[PDB]
Amino acid sequence: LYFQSMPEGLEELLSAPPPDLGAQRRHGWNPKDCSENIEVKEGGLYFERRPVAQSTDGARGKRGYSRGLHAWEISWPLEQRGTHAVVGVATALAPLQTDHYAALLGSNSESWGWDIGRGKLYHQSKGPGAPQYPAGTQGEQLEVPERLLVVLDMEEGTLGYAIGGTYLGPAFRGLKGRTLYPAVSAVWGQCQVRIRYLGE
Amino acid sequence: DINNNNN
Repeated sequence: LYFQSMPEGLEELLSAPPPDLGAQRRHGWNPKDCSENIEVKEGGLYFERRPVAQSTDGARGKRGYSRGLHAWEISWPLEQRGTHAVVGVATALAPLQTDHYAALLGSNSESWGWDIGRGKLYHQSKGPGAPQYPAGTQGEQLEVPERLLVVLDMEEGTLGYAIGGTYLGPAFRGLKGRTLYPAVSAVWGQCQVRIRYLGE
Repeated sequence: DINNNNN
């Protein structure tokens, strides 16, 4: 159970003075690596998805991580999530667009995400039946507030999340040897999704 | 539409 399982150094990372806006931009959304329907704003700190019907649209972070601890806060208003809002990571090979509404992040071998609307985990996931996260809720869905932390531990090869400062356990394992970028996939017209890189 | 998109 939960925080007993945090990556090494996570408390320290979070307690330190946060990266300045320069560091946040360098690790933020990549205008050169996002859906053609997404506009990156403030040099990486957030993106806005154009109101294009029958489209799911993703973005990757500018920086891919293969070693060490990496955590960033995602801020995504609850009224701007729509039918499919997924938060996680992707390799460089994961698709960033499809032409219908779907859980695009985690629907293939190149991406891993949490459906913050339904509480399910998607990796290589096509049909119904994806697992619930976090565990230990007796099957009860945990609602995800506006802000959540995404925590990638490339020393252990895990991805996990935190709400309200509380780490919810590893969601995915077996990530070592890969180069992984912050990622989301979104369907809501004019949604604004913010990324705040915290280290390391 | 359902996702605040213009059809």
